[PDB]
Amino acid sequence: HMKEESEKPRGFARGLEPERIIGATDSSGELMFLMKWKNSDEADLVPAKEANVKCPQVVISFYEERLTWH
Amino acid sequence: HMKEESEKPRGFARGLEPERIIGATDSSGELMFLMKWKNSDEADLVPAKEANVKCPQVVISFYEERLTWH
Repeated sequence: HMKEESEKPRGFARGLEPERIIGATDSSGELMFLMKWKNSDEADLVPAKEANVKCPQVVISFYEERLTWH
Repeated sequence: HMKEESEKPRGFARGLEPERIIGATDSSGELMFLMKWKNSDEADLVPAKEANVKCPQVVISFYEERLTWH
């Protein structure tokens, strides 16, 4: 956020439209998502905080598959 | 949606502000959430479709605890 670019774009910064999340992790506490990109094979990790707001519908859709209500 | 009220309000219709989801299930395919209500002990189930749009931030927050990335 402060200066993710500077030389190379990453995640949403890349500009690529998020098709559907296909990954999840965490840097050191905050959750993460390996967001997918339209017409782009190579994806990119995006902070859970950024995804769960810029793409609420998308992130929510992802959980559906990787749920665990049992 | 067609006429949930008619005589008695349920879920978001009640008007109560959703504090934090504390439940999840499914009628017959579509996921569900036992949405909580501000200054209200008695909660109420709300369709996943309604919650994952009217309260994206809330629903997303709920998954955080009930995750399963492993």
